[PDB]
Amino acid sequence: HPNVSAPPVTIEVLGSSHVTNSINNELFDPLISQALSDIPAITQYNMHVKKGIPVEDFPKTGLFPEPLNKNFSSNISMPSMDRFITESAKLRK
Amino acid sequence: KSLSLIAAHSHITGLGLDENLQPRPTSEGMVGQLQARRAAGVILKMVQNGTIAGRAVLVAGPPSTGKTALAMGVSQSLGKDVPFTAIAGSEIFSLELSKTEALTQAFRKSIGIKIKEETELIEGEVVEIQIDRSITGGHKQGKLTIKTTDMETIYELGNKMIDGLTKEKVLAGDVISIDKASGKITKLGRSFARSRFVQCPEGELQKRKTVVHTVSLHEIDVINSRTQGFLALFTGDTGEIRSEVRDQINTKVAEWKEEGKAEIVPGVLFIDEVHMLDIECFSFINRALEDEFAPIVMMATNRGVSKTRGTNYKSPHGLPLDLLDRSIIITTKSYNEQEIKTILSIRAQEEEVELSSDALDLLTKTGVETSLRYSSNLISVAQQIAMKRKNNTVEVEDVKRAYLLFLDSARSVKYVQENESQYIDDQGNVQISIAK
Amino acid sequence: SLSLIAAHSHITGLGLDENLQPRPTSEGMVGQLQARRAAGVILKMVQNGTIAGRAVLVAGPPSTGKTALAMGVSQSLGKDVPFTAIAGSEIFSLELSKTEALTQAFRKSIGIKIKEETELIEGEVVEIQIDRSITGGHKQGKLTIKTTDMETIYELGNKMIDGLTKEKVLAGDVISIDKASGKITKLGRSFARSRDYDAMGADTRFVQCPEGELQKRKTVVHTVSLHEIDVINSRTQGFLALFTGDTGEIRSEVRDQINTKVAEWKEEGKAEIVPGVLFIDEVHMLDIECFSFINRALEDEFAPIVMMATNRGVSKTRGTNYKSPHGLPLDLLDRSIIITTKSYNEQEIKTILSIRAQEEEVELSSDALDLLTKTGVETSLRYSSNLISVAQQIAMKRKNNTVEVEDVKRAYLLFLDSARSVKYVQENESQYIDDQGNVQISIAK
Amino acid sequence: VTRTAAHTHIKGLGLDESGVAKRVEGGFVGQIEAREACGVIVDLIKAKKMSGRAILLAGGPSTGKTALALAISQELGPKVPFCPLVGSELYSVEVKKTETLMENFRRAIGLRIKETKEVYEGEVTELTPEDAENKTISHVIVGLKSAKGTKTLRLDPTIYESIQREKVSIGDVIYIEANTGAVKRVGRSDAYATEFDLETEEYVPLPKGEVHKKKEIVQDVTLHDLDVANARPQGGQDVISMMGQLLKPKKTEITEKLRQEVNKVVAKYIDQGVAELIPGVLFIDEVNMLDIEIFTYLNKALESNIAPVVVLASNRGMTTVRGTEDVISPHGVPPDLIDRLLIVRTLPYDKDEIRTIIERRATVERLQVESSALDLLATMGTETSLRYALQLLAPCGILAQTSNRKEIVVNDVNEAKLLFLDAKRSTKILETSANYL
Amino acid sequence: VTRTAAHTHIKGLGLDESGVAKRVEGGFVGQIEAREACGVIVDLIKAKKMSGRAILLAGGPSTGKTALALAISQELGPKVPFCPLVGSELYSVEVKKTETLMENFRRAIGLRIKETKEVYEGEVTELTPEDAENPLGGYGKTISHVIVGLKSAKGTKTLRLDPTIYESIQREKVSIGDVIYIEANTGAVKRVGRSDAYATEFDLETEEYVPLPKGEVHKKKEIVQDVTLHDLDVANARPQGGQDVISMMGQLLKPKKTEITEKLRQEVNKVVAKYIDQGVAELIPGVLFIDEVNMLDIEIFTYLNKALESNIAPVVVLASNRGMTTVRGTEDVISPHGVPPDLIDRLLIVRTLPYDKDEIRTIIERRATVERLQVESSALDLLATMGTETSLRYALQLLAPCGILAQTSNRKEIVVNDVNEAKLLFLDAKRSTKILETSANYL
Amino acid sequence: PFSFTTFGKTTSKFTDLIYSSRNPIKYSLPRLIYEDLILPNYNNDVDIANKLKNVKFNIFN
Ligand SMILES: Nc1ncnc2c1ncn2[C@@H]1O[C@H](COP(=O)(O)OP(=O)(O)O)[C@@H](O)[C@H]1O
Ligand SMILES: Nc1ncnc2c1ncn2[C@@H]1O[C@H](COP(=O)(O)OP(=O)(O)O)[C@@H](O)[C@H]1O
Ligand SMILES: Nc1ncnc2c1ncn2[C@@H]1O[C@H](COP(=O)(O)OP(=O)(O)O)[C@@H](O)[C@H]1O
Ligand SMILES: Nc1ncnc2c1ncn2[C@@H]1O[C@H](COP(=O)(O)OP(=O)(O)O)[C@@H](O)[C@H]1O
Repeated sequence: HPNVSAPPVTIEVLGSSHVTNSINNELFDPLISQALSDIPAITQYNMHVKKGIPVEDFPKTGLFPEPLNKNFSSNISMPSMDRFITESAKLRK
Repeated sequence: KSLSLIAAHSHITGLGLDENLQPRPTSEGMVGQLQARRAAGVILKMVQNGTIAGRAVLVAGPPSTGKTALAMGVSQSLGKDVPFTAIAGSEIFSLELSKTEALTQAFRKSIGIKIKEETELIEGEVVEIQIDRSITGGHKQGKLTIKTTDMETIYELGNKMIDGLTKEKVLAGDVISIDKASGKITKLGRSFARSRFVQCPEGELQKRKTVVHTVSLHEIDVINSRTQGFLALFTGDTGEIRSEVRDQINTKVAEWKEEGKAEIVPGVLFIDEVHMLDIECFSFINRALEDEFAPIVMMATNRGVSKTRGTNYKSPHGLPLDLLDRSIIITTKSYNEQEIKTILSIRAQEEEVELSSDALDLLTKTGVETSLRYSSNLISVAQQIAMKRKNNTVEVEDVKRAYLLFLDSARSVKYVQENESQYIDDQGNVQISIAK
Repeated sequence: SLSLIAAHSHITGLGLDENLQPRPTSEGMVGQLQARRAAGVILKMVQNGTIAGRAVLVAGPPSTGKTALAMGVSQSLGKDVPFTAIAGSEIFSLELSKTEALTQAFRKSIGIKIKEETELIEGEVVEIQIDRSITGGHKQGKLTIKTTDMETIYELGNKMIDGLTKEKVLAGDVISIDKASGKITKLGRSFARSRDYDAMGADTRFVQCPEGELQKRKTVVHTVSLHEIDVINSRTQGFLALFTGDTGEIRSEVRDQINTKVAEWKEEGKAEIVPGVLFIDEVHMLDIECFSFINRALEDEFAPIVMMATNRGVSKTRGTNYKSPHGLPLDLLDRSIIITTKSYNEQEIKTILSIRAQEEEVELSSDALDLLTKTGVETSLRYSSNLISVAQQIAMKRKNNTVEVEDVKRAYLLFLDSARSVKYVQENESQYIDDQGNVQISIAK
Repeated sequence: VTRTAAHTHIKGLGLDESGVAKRVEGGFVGQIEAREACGVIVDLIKAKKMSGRAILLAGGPSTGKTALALAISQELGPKVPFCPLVGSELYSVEVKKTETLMENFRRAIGLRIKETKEVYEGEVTELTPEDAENKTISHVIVGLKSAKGTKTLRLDPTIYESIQREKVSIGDVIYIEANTGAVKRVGRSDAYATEFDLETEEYVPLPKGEVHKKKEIVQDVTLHDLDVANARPQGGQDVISMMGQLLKPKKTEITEKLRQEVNKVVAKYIDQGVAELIPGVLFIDEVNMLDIEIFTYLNKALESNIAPVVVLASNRGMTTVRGTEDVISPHGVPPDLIDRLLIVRTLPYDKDEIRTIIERRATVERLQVESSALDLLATMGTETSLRYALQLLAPCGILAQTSNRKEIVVNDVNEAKLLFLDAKRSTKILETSANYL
Repeated sequence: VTRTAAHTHIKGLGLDESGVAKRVEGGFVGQIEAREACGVIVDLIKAKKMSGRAILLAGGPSTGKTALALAISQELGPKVPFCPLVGSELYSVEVKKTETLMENFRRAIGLRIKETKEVYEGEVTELTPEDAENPLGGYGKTISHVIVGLKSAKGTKTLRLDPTIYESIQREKVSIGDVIYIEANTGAVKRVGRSDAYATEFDLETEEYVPLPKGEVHKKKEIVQDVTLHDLDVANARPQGGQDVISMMGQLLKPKKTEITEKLRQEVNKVVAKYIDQGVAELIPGVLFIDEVNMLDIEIFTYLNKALESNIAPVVVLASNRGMTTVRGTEDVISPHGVPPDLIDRLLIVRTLPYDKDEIRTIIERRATVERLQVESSALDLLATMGTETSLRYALQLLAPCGILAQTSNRKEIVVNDVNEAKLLFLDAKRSTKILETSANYL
Repeated sequence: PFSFTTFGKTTSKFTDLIYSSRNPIKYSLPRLIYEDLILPNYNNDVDIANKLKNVKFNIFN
């Protein structure tokens, strides 16, 4: 896992809401954010059946690449109870 | 302050000069080199005047004579918000940038644009926050009671203030700052509530704050290049910025100076070991010094009548004569016993090394026979030897032990030449066997 | 309209007869009768189109007209025939190897002619009435396309409606639809429906409403080079690499598949191979690897006729350490035929100078033409050709229309040739930077 | 207070209406023959007829080749394109050197396009979108208002899409360009500044002028600008992106097909009278740094129909050409290229015009120099070099100013000569000393 | 049992409390003055005060320079960052060599930070999104908020997530009944796995089953983290960890070294100095070791001259076998140890002497005991004579074939016949060169 | 990993969680550069030149 995880460098411009709007539209662009994610299934049922939106006019989703495992999905590692036994040779024996 | 351990030029706080540009014998961590320091003060006044553009100076001399010390003194006496770009000669041989493009970036990192602007800020200590939620949540209302040491007020918040205060969670007792136009809330910290800790700010909320920005021309070149974001200012993958962007930036900067909305701050581009550039970089420097938006270039070299890189002939200082025609040369000289002793005493005083007078005399004799840098390196290891014996003062025997344990250049050369069979020579021959 | 008067703009082709015999002065080409006859033989072989991969080396001293002969061949070749004129220095690149750059230069010089028939309905849209189907399949539409003269109603299918909703066409938009293939375009908005909106959009283009017949028949002849097909089939969206140039070392199997498909499209008759000429100017500036790849690449049936130009004598081949005639190895000269260009006498210099002065609209006097001819015989053709225009500007600064002897003498005094500059440098060698870098900027000692 | 560069004092070639160079005019003194030759060259450029003409300025160092090149640049004017370049700049690590040379060739051919700029500025009073389905909006009625009155506009759904992109509501001062279609939200008006006591809205004033403002502008582009405009491996130059794209675009070898298509489009626009073609100057200082391959491609590219006027500078003599081994050629330029050049010889100076150069540089930098100090500076310029005196002019002024004098005295010149060394004295110190100076 | 290498037998410098060196301790034999100088350097590093101090280990081949560098690294401990390097490793095809040298300079400087993490951990009980009223506007997303219920041990609370945090949730494929772990510092979500409150014998995806997390939801936990300055530089140069689309697409791009600018390094230094001034992090300077420093060319030495003068540069130790050798990348610059005199003036040369017969004998004995081999005294004496005759490394590397030949003949001891057979089977460099000189068809 | 972040942290019916991570490194840009070189303005020409280079002189028009 990496040692340091960092967001991009935030650019601040004092006294301008246009900079904040453009930065929020760039970092959180809804097309790219929707492409790297998925709509919830009950939400898809609500747009398709309840709201009558065809599936061809849905936003494109599910384009994020799959990881190797569930272990490779995130960099956070939980303290394993089975590891705790083998951390001490006295306790393992 | 920032991150600073004790370095080679930490004791130099600038140029020890008077109001008449006369160098004191010992001032601001610099001793000796009176003509070199006066010439550096003249160059510093050329930078501080700001009316002279594209002057190349060459600091030339023997090694360990203070060329980089002179450049550090100029940089320390320059002050803040004046761009000092110090690079080595090998830094511009890049794999993703051409050498002329890297030289252009180094040239334009040393010219700044000074813009002053006003911002309305609300910096205060939060008394309380109330927010009354709706039945469903379509509309949110709230009151923010804030105070300072002088004032105390209540604000009727809108929806966007409520969303920007719930995000970046502000409780009672927090000193915060709000920019009203950009909608940015910065938590300066917890106030003096006993229950980090920052004092309650002074009164007159919603104050005008004047911010003075110095932005280098390279940053505006990266910004105006629409294929380059400003993250390339940190990642470094600017990747050969086109010339037309630089022409638009030059015309915009000239019209900003004419309109009075901005000022131009010239700076210093220092090139340590300038002999390591090749001849095409020297030609590019020869043409690029003629620009109006060009800084003053200090170059340091120690080579004497050396072969110019990229060519097959030899030139003085490793530099061709068309470059030396465009430059005025500052010559640094060697040090005598007293200047070496004063430099060693200053270096010992900086590193909190208490040493005796005869130890200082022995270190001065070593730095006269061998080199100033060898004795200045020997000071710290002699101090470590001194505290190994639980002694707080460096004696003569500590310097003798440090001289015995760590060798200089001439002793290493002599010990290699006496036992040249044990080392690997130019032909790759070595006798690793010790017998027969 | 954009082209200015260049160094070879006066040449409209080889000045030959129907018997391949060169005229003394025709189509801007003067002299070089053996070279022009040989180049006419070369042109016929390209026009025959039945043999492939001949290497022709145009050799001679500089300023004799090797590149002039190549431009004469290219002008006599006519349009829609691939002529690729490249220099030898363009092969050395950074993301393409030398053999790959040579392959792209070879396959850019041979193409295929393809005939297309278009039934174009071009007009402004008045109304699109959509018959909304209950099941949604086969959505019928009524297109009211309209010219200046007359207007019909067209029936529209479901994929037609999907194409007309993929791009945003409304009433008052000028579109043309192909009947045979169903191609869709949007030329923009008509000028009659242009004043209805106070501000135009980002992609809004204003075009004139077409007149005449609503549906027109047209036959379009497309000349597509083999390199174009390689770049198209190399990538998913390969047409951008045809213009940006980042093709990036197209693999071999694409090229064999495209060659076999070109052969079968030829044998079923929907395309015909048009060979052309690849002209490498200054071919001595190539590596020995490039020469070996040229030697093997000339033996393919999809290979153009290669004309190479060299002004070198017995010079060192690049990439090796030995000298060779023309700067070319002996196995390359083995698979080649050499056209030799000779120097010009006084009459040919005078005729070429008069033609170049007539091309630049400069009225030369007879004594000025004689002085320029004497300078051309003494120094060089190109020096007098460059002197003509600056003498014209000198005479125009003197409020004169034609040039005289004094204008040519002033241009000779102001601008130096090679020999005079060599003499001035050799007389004062301390003032210039030597090969060892030494110079004397100081004027006194 | 304006800064002073090395070529600030030169404003032109200093010629009269007959082309004869006045001796001291336009920041020049002496060098009359090369100035007259450069005047003939700029007359040839102003004729706007020739293509691929090449002139080489050959002379010693500190003689005024670059001075004559910038004098040509001021004589032509800012309308004519001028591309200054070094021979070292063609060696790029992203694209090949012939492509860089051809890009700099296309950078020196410009276009003037007359255009209109029409701007609607002010606060939105009404924003009513009319749908008229055939879900999809037909148009939008937008009412802008400034201090001189209000104005109503009908806008297409593309501008409505751009308006809803900017989060424009009722009461926001916005900016609309009628020709481009760009929508920029300036911010909320102060008439709605007291709806809440604290909110993230930026409250800007109402525009004092009219809502609709129209003016005439001229666009000065180059052929290289139009080349790189439609040759992008990753497109999207239209969208405003402060942050960079995820994949860095690299310089690529632009094919001749794009050049011919751009030329066809430009010729079609010129034939309509919209655009005007301005041939310009590509100046290459230190042309001896060019590789022999770049010289060969220069030989090929000087015969193009759209090539500009190329001005080369060199200070070498009988020198080996770069990239070769035994080609001794004048000025480091191979003899095949030299046959296509016109050579302008640049002469050295003597004491009197060196003195006038020194006094002109002193007058431009606003320094008062005494007459005997000027004579000492001229003698030092004849002894060491001219640029040594020209670069020691400003330390003399600083040493005079630190002694509270506005006049440079002889003692200031002696002090500046003592503090700063020329090349010859430093070479003598280098030769006499042993341990690396 | 244990796998051994060339420097396994060395546990440290092996000095007294006064800095003097015992002759045979710490896995070291001889080199008393070199070990004492290395101990003085180790104390200088432990002072944590100086910057850019540089020494040079000079000596012949097989004299123990890398042994002394490993002893310095072992005596400093695992907390002090030690960066071993070869002079050939700085030549990278992705980025310039000076950037690689600066990256290793920042890699040798360490930082120990206490970090407070705000954590929402627990088992997902309900996960219901609230849909947007206009899903196809193109400006928002299909949902507005997501209500998620989490229960820990003795605690239950519900969270209203914005669509970014829910996107981070659903990219971990979080369903009902999953114990999860949301880190509020970055928005990163860890799916711990299925809760053991339900049946755990009916899954097919080899999942782990975890209990409910102890304590309340929304904890604040303190973690001690050891990073380097290069880690911060490469994290800020290539941003990953945020939930914005730039961080997420930069996760998926191919990693590539870039020329990290001085502006980013100065900003990282400012943030680290702010962390120190709040008393939450401490700076641990370390060692950059460059073995075979002769492989560097003149440009890396020139950049080293500038980089050693920085106020953040680590302690740099170098090794070289060369004598009076020309510097790489130059033509006529003859210099000691292949290091130019501009860098030699900034150095402190530590000499290393060759060994005697008895020192070689006890080095062979210690290498035999660390490899679990039994050698007879006569065979040990023959190994010592072979080491003095051919080379020390040839005598050390012949011990394992001797053990193989001993265990082949069902013996635990190494007899003289075994070392004679290993001498016959395997050749040193001198005998191989003598075969090369007396052969025809280029052996 | 060590989170190089500044975010909304509690100093100490539902409680909402909003993504609020920011880099500690802040780049300050003046309003003049953004409003005169990037944004369209009446005295600027970025929209006109952008339409001229991207639409009017596009070779795929
Ligand atoms: N005049 C001086 N005053 C104070 N310190 C000096 C002086 N000259 C040199 N030094 C110190 O000596 C050390 C080596 O000098 P340096 O600047 O490296 O000279 P050079 O760059 O010419 O080799 C530096 O750490 C510098 O601080
Ligand atoms: N036969 C010819 N007829 C007309 N012009 C010629 C002829 N030969 C040469 N020229 C002129 O001489 C100039 C230089 O000739 P060029 O084609 O460059 O010869 P080379 O390629 O051998 O150097 C050209 O600009 C061309 O106009
Ligand atoms: N004839 C002249 N009159 C006035 N100033 C001159 C003249 N010639 C040269 N200079 C000045 O001398 C300086 C150096 O000359 P420059 O053109 O750089 O030499 P080079 O031709 O070697 O490039 C320039 O700043 C220029 O202003
Ligand atoms: N003083 C010593 N005591 C014990 N073993 C040593 C000693 N010096 C060297 N060695 C051994 O000799 C071998 C060669 O040492 P090394 O430092 O790798 O070579 P070099 O000195 O040429 O860099 C190492 O495996 C090491 O274990």
